[PDB]
Amino acid sequence: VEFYGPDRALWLGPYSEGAVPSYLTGEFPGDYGWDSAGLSADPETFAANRELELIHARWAMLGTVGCLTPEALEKYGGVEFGEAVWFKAGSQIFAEGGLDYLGNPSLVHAQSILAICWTQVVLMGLAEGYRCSGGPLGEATDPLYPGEAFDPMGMADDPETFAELKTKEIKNGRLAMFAMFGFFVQSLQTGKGPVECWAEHIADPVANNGFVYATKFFGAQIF
Amino acid sequence: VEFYGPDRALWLGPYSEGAVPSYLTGEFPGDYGWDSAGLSADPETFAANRELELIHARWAMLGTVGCLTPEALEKYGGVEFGEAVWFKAGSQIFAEGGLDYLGNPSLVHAQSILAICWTQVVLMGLAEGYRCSGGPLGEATDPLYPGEAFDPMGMADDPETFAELKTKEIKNGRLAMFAMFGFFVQSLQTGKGPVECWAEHIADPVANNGFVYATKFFGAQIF
Amino acid sequence: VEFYGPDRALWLGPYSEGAVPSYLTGEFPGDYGWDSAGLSADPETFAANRELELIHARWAMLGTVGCLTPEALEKYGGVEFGEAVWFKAGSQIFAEGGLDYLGNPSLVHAQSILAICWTQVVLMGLAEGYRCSGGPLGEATDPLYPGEAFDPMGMADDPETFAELKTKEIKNGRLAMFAMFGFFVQSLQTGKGPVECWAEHIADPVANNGFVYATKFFGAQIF
Ligand code: CHL
Ligand code: CHL
Ligand code: CHL
Ligand SMILES: CC(=C/C=C/C(C)=C/C=C/C=C(C)/C=C/C=C(\C)C=C=C1C(C)(C)C[C@H](O)C[C@@]1(C)O)/C=C/[C@@]12O[C@]1(C)C[C@@H](O)CC2(C)C
Ligand SMILES: CC1=C[C@H](O)CC(C)(C)[C@H]1/C=C/C(C)=C/C=C/C(C)=C/C=C/C=C(C)/C=C/C=C(\CO)C(=O)CC1=C(C)C[C@@H](O)CC1(C)C
Ligand SMILES: CC1=C[C@H](O)CC(C)(C)[C@H]1/C=C/C(C)=C/C=C/C(C)=C/C=C/C=C(C)/C=C/C=C(\CO)C(=O)CC1=C(C)C[C@@H](O)CC1(C)C
Ligand SMILES: CC1=C[C@H](O)CC(C)(C)[C@H]1/C=C/C(C)=C/C=C/C(C)=C/C=C/C=C(C)/C=C/C=C(\CO)C(=O)CC1=C(C)C[C@@H](O)CC1(C)C
Ligand SMILES: CC1=C[C@H](O)CC(C)(C)[C@H]1/C=C/C(C)=C/C=C/C(C)=C/C=C/C=C(C)/C=C/C=C(\CO)C(=O)CC1=C(C)C[C@@H](O)CC1(C)C
Ligand SMILES: CC1=C[C@H](O)CC(C)(C)[C@H]1/C=C/C(C)=C/C=C/C(C)=C/C=C/C=C(C)/C=C/C=C(\CO)C(=O)CC1=C(C)C[C@@H](O)CC1(C)C
Ligand SMILES: CC1=C[C@H](O)CC(C)(C)[C@H]1/C=C/C(C)=C/C=C/C(C)=C/C=C/C=C(C)/C=C/C=C(\CO)C(=O)CC1=C(C)C[C@@H](O)CC1(C)C
Repeated sequence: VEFYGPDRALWLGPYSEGAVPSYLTGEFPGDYGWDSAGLSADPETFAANRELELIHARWAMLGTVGCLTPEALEKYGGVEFGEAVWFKAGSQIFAEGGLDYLGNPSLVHAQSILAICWTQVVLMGLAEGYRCSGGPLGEATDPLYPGEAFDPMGMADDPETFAELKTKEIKNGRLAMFAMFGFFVQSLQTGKGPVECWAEHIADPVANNGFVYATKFFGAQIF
Repeated sequence: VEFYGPDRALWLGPYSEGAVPSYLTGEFPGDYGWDSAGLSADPETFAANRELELIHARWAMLGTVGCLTPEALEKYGGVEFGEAVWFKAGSQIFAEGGLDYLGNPSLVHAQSILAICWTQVVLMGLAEGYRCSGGPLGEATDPLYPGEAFDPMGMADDPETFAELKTKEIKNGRLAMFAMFGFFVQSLQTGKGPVECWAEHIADPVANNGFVYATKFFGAQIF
Repeated sequence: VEFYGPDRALWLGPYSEGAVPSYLTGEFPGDYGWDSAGLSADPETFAANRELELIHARWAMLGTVGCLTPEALEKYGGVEFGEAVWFKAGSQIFAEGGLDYLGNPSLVHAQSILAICWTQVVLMGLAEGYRCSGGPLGEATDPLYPGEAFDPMGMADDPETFAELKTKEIKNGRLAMFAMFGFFVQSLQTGKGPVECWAEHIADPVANNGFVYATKFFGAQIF
């Protein structure tokens, strides 16, 4: 009634009349009528874009927590990681002693980047092949909402709550994608992790805003 | 007869027979039949691309004058700006004494970048909402040519002259967009403003061409 | 039977059922059913994309040989080029003595970058105009397979062998495009030519892999 149908919520709010393409009829989750570039005029291209958006969104929602958790644990929990900041976490594998999980030498204790890379290649290749075509966990009936084995708690057994939860999922996913783009740009510009940036903004908001580093083009002092 | 219809002017000149997509029938302004990438084969995507092109073009036409005027005034008019070149003009707000207009400390005299940014956010948000949906100045009857309040002098009251003026507008806009891409690349490469670059090419054209800085990839001396 | 039709080869192999768009019916060469982004849903956009892919592929097939040949000749043949590595070959024109072909001062012996650039502009403009619309060498009956003057040996006179050779061409071209992207990224990251990189990987594969330079973002040590 508010996120589906003709009377739904739109991206420009009260100024959305005429900013909504005719092919965005509020049928799919997250339909705020924002296709100003006309990249989803074709229904098949629209479906491909929806799948890409939802997959990017779920990956970004995992990534926000994965980038905040080690740095937050180091700053406020006392855990001594090798590199808590997310953009330096990969370089842990080259450090002496390897990549210890939670800073504990008896956990994971990875030492070879090649083994990690190729194990991930194999596992993720199988996983994405199953995503596209089905596998051990079931058949890919829906490209985005397979359910069954991926809804063990049965939170989507009811169609209206299913639609509401799809709206919530796509909205939190778009927020997390926005936050991950923010993480990328903040790492490029400030050179410090998101937790450090947040702790600095709340300390002196006026003097520690984003325009302090505005003279750099994504970290490059060109001028 | 020359910029509309089947006998119009095409992008490859005499070698255009067979390089013109069938959906570019010379109906809309600036139709030189250049869609080699097939990005406007969908009519709705074509309309979205036309709107994007015209808005980008009008912004670039404003930008050409906006980037040339302060630097030209400083170089040949004697006006003492804080930062005349366009790519350093933003940094004036961080300088001591703020951002004075025309170098006069009694004009504008901006001192806070947050105030500028958020005032612009509010004003431009309202302005673009009006562009999409209409507002105080009228109704968005046409996404690109609203007329009425935006044609006060009535220069588009004649359909033939209206089409000719639309062709002139789109051509000057494409030229301005090309020039602004040039401004961006020249700022990245040479590191000096467009007026300085122009004054240098006209001094020693052979020795001060664009290949002097060809060893830098958009300013970065990678190799 | 294996690269055309319904029983052809697919991009995800055994996990391709449901990963193939309905509009990729295995009619055109190189149809592995990989359009996950839905950029070729429109048939006209599909044709434009096929033309772009084949042209990029032929250019990359030329480019791989053109980038490997001078460096390989310098390393294993003894030819003394001014700059054997492909990403520095352009800067030979600025060196003292100009650009000598094969290092011989009696071959080409180019001295002006402007003459090279503008001669190439004229010649390539005429050549691409002919490609689009036909010219001295024939008429552009097909955008990608004109034949006639461009098949002098008559290797495409049999439709079955013609289809097989089209598949071979598109596959070798896609491999060459992949390799040219590899050349770009390796030049950005390592800073040395592809032949040097290959000679280093085969010397100490474990210690001279691609993760040694993983801390740099396309050559920039941002962190
Ligand atoms: C009534 C006014 C209203 C306005 C003006 C907007 C406007 C917007 N909404 Mg929106 N909304 C509004 C009401 C509402 N919205 C929403 C729900 C949503 C959603 C869910 C989303 C939006 C999004 C957007 C944005 C999409 C367009 C865009 O990206 O422009 C921005 C383009 C610009 C050019 C602005 C730049 C201005 C700024 C000063 C730039 C400064 C640049 C740097 C200083 C220098 C540049 C650096 C260079 C060198 C690289 C836009 C800001 C989307 C979004 O947030 O995407 C980002 C989005 O997902 N809205 C609701 C609830 C129903 C509203 C209720 O009233
Ligand atoms: C008869 C020959 C004729 C030819 C060959 C062209 C060709 C062109 N016209 Mg055109 N026109 C011609 C006659 C006419 N035109 C027009 C009206 C127009 C218009 C309005 C427009 C064109 C545009 C174009 C360009 C579009 C394609 C392109 O972008 O290629 C360029 C692609 C290349 C790969 C060329 C690069 C060659 C160069 C040597 C590159 C060197 C690279 C660097 C040195 C190194 C690379 C750096 C790396 C590291 C990043 C192209 C140059 C469009 C344009 O200007 O866009 C740019 C455009 O808007 N034409 C008219 C009037 C009716 C003609 C009349 O006869
Ligand atoms: C059975 C398993 C099987 C799997 C899983 C694949 C999977 C793939 N095939 Mg494929 N194939 C498979 C069987 C077969 N293929 C083919 C014939 C082909 C062809 C002709 C082609 C493919 C291509 C592809 C790739 C296209 C999707 C992609 O780009 O993902 C990759 C996306 C990722 C996100 C993977 C990244 C993982 C990696 C660990 C990333 C590491 C990141 C860095 C370390 C850090 C990031 C840097 C940052 C900072 C920028 C993909 C790897 C295409 C290709 O090669 O494109 C590249 C292609 O042209 N296949 C045949 C013959 C019929 C098969 C037979 O069984
Ligand atoms: C990528 C590439 C492109 C070459 C393009 C050429 C040659 C274009 C010619 C382009 C040629 C062009 C346009 C010719 C045009 C000729 C004309 C119009 C002839 C004619 C006439 C007229 C005048 C009487 C007029 C009448 O009305 C019609 C006609 C027909 O009678 C080359 C790559 C390499 O050369 C390097 C750089 C280095 C090497 O080591 C390796 C290789 C690979 C060889
Ligand atoms: C709508 C619309 C309409 C118009 O008409 C046209 C239009 C404007 C174009 C269009 C709009 C479209 C828009 C806005 C596009 C925006 C896209 C964005 C921002 C996408 C963002 C994606 C971000 C992702 C996936 C992040 C993943 C992170 C990971 C991986 O999971 C890790 O963190 C993994 C990780 C972790 C967890 C710990 C670290 O230490 C190490 C690493 C590996 C980094
Ligand atoms: C209306 C409404 C009603 C509902 O009831 C609820 C609701 C929906 C919530 C609500 C809606 C809310 C709406 C629409 C509000 C819109 C907000 C907007 C547009 C604000 C945007 C602000 C823009 C900013 C600060 C950009 C600053 C750039 C910096 C600083 O860091 C750079 O340095 C730039 C820079 C430079 C110079 C160098 C580059 O290399 C890197 C970068 C970072 C890009
Ligand atoms: C046709 C076609 C067919 C094929 O099939 C596929 C295809 C090839 C893709 C396709 C072709 C498409 C092509 C060629 C694309 C080209 C796009 C280009 C160059 C767009 C350029 C746009 C540039 C703009 C808006 C400039 C704005 C500047 C401003 C803002 O107004 C200021 O200056 C503002 C300003 C001023 C005034 C003072 C300064 O101090 C500070 C700042 C803030 C910078
Ligand atoms: C026919 C006709 C008839 C009508 O009656 C009237 C008409 C329509 C007018 C007329 C039509 C006219 C036509 C078609 C002409 C076409 C003109 C063309 C294609 C000219 C192109 C010239 C290309 C140039 C100079 C590029 C140089 C690159 C540099 C130098 O600066 C870099 O350093 C490269 C570089 C490097 C190496 C590092 C990167 O990081 C940055 C960059 C800058 C990219
Ligand atoms: C399929 C698909 C489905 C999804 O749904 C969406 C999707 C994922 C997007 C989509 C996938 C598409 C993909 C993977 C895109 C990839 C594109 C790539 C890698 C294109 C690469 C092209 C590279 C080229 C032309 C190289 C030419 C080199 C030259 C010039 O000939 C020289 O070397 C010239 C040269 C030589 C020879 C000597 C040197 O000294 C000097 C220079 C001038 C450099
Ligand atoms: C199944 C099958 C059956 C048929 O019968 C035959 C068949 C078809 C052949 C066969 C099919 C084969 C298949 C599917 C295999 C698939 C293989 C894959 C996915 C390989 C992936 C490996 C990924 C790698 C190494 C990435 C490493 C990144 C580096 C290292 O250099 C960076 O430093 C990353 C980096 C960083 C950190 C900074 C950036 O600035 C620059 C870069 C380089 C991006």
